[PDB]
Amino acid sequence: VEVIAYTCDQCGYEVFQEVNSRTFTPLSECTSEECSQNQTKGQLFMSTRASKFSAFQECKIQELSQQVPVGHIPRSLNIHVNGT
Amino acid sequence: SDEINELKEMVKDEHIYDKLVRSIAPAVFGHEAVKKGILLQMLGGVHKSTVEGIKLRGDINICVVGDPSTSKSQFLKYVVGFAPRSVYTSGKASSAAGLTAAVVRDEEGGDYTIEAGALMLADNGICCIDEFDKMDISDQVAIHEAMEQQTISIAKAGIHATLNARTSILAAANPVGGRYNRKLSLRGNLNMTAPIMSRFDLFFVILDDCNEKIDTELASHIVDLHMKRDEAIEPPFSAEQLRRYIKYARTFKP
Amino acid sequence: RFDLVYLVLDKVDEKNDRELAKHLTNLYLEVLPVEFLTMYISYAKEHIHPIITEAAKTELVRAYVGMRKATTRQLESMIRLAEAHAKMKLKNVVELEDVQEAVRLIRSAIKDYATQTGKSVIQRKLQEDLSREIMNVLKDQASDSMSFNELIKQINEHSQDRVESSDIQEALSRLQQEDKVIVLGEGVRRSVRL
Amino acid sequence: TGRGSSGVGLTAAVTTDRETGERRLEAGAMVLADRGVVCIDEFDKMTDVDRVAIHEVMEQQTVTIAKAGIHTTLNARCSVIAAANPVFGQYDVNRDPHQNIALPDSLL
Amino acid sequence: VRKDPITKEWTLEGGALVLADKGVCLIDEFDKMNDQDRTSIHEAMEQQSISISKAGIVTTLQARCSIIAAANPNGGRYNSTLPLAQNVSLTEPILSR
Amino acid sequence: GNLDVKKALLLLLVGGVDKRVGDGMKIRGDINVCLMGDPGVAKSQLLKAICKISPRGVYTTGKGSSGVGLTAAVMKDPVTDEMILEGGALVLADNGICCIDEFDKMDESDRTAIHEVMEQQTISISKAGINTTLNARTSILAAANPLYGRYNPRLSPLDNINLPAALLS
Amino acid sequence: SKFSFGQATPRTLLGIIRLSQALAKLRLADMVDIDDVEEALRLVRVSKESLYQ
Repeated sequence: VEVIAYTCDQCGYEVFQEVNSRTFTPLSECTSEECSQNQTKGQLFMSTRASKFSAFQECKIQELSQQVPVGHIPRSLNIHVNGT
Repeated sequence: SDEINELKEMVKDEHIYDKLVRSIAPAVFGHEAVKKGILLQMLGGVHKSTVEGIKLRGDINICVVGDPSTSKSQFLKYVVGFAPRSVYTSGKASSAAGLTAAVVRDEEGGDYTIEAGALMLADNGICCIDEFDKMDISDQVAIHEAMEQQTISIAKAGIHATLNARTSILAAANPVGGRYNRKLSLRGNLNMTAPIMSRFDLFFVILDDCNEKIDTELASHIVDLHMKRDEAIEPPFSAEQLRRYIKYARTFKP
Repeated sequence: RFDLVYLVLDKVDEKNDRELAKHLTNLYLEVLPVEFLTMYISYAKEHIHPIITEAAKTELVRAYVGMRKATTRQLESMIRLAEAHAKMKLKNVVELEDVQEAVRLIRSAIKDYATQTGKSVIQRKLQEDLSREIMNVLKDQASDSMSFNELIKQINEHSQDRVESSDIQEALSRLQQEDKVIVLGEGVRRSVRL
Repeated sequence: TGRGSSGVGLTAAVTTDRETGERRLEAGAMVLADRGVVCIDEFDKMTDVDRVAIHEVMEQQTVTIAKAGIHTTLNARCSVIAAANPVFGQYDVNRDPHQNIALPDSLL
Repeated sequence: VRKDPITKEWTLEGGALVLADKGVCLIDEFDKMNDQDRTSIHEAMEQQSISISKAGIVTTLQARCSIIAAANPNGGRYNSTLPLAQNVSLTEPILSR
Repeated sequence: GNLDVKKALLLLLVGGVDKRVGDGMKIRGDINVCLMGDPGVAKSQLLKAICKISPRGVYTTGKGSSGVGLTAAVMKDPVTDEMILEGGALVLADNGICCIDEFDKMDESDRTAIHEVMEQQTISISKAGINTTLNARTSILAAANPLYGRYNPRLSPLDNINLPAALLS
Repeated sequence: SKFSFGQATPRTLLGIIRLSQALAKLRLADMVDIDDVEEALRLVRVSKESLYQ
């Protein structure tokens, strides 16, 4: 996820936010500009098609087993992908 | 009912000893000697005994030896559907469990649990088991303990156990060559050891002959059996009205 | 527990092995249905359950009384395939001539046994002479002592009709049961006394 | 000392969770043997399961393992020194000089 | 030594003898399993009060037990005029206790 | 030397469709050659060097993917989707080279494993998870090691290979 | 039971057809004939009796 779109089906103002780390939290429903500030607030929920989504894939590396010293075993490392 | 009255008429007969022995099973012909034995095994005797100590024998145990693929298999097929909750085993599985009572390994939080085996479930049951020659030597003292007194004991890798499984065995082993010697004794053709013979009663050995008359009548006796429908033989008793009859017979103490 | 066996045959068989080559000469270059016979049997197994009349039993006893010239294991199964062949070729009722092909297959079944387990020809002689070689030395020897070096050098060479060690070890286990002898290792023994 | 538990050339996937989220293939006995020498005793007084391990490390310089985790070819330059005893006392001269221990000839 | 559950320790669970202080066992002729356990009962009398240390603690319990037995000669009672070492399958030292 | 045996293999590195049978007569294809003998010329890198340049021909040995893990099975995985169908060699090296060594190793599972590929089309997982069966089209190149010392040629053969029924027929 | 194995199975007969078209595949000059299969039995005789030395 990189972008968000909550719809409340009253005002249709899709609240956007930046995507942080792998855990995040949705917000409330009385925060907008039209569907808020009255005795009736549209109850928010998500949307799929209005939310652009990226690619992601995880891999791990080791060592060549020829440049390792005489001692310890080699260890791993984490790598990510973005873009294409 | 009248069926409770039916016993009171049938108990007042005279030849019902011979009526019973003729009405055992249609799968055999002749040999009234073996037929008299299996009836007495089917009923129970007495078990109440002396005060403060030994419980004596509960019953009689009778085996039959003979050549295989003969009329020996028919009684075995007869009793297991006829007796109350009587079970059948071949006893070749002599090292894992079953005949030999053998504890299971730990599973789901408990080691040393009791096991099955078609021996300790012959409560009001006449268990049947064949082919004594082909097992090992270890069970041959194990069931030898299971014969004299009606309990067995085990203390294998866990606490001692005393389970009182009163039983009534019935066997059919094989001769040493398939054909029974005649001039000799059965001491050579028993193919067991000595003390389990004396621990037992007599076997009523089935003999055979290649006679030109007995074959044709046994042929005619067998062809009406596997008829789709020729039920012309009249046993004077049913399966169930014999079954309740011995259930009237058990409840005395002569 | 099985009814009838068969063995396949083999020889050099030059007229037939050449013919068997002609089969595999073919099937490489360039009604036998795949479902029609399958629905033909699966209908024909449970719908008509056929009968049995006296026309079979008269010939049936005529077979076995000459056959006696197993006992009844062969008799129970011999009608079942006789029934099923009547059930196959004529999907209505019993047949009286279906039994000549019954006796056709089982006569080929007993062709496999013309030539210990179900046989006693070696067992009418092996128990006899082994019951002789005990009574002689037990009338020579005041003791019951019989060591292992004597018995190899007594009974392996009196006659060459018995195998060396394949059946002499099992020869003594029945004498262990018949109140004669005892085992004390691969050496000294202990025999019967009066 | 040649006590032949499985661990003479392997790891047996001992990780101890390494503070909640780290799994480590802990070095049994080849990180010490590298460009050095070892010595083990009592070959015939062993089970089977060590003998399959000494097969691999002699035909090949490396072990590679994937027990509940990662395939990894770690290198090793080892040189064993052996010590065993004959079986039947002083029977070497009156019989064949070969088969005198009769451990598998995969190692001999 | 019955093994532990998950957060437990290798504890010590007795069998027959440590229960039976003044009782009864039986050894007649379990011929196959004779060499298995006879090396554990003839050191219950000789090394009286015996206990052991397999894979655990080295302790020693106390058991002043009594043994009776009902052995069975191979066949008849007079299988020989020859003596008792010819008759039974036991050897001397376990018999001599 | 040994130009005879280097010629016996190149014919099997091309294979080809045996016969387009059309009807339900799945004929045997892809014959398998086995070797035996104990040279000191390190017989392993003779055969396996061919395998590491031949197409799709996967290397194996005695340890690791034994005859139970020669096909595919279900195992443990990380915290993601467990109980996947992890394979051995024959579920991935279909229609290629199965270059085996160490034929006396893990034979309780291997002796089943060699018959089940010499038998046409029964590479399966007959477990308690599923009863699905996949294909079998791969050639076998075996090298059995002898008994102790040398194979005695004056003695009888099959003193060191333990499968009579897999060999002579 | 001295040296040799096999008792001339057709499973050996079908295999000698298999390797012939294999060697007819690699050396295809469209000449499936007596000389092509003469290359084939040339190999079965030298593979066999490798023990006779």
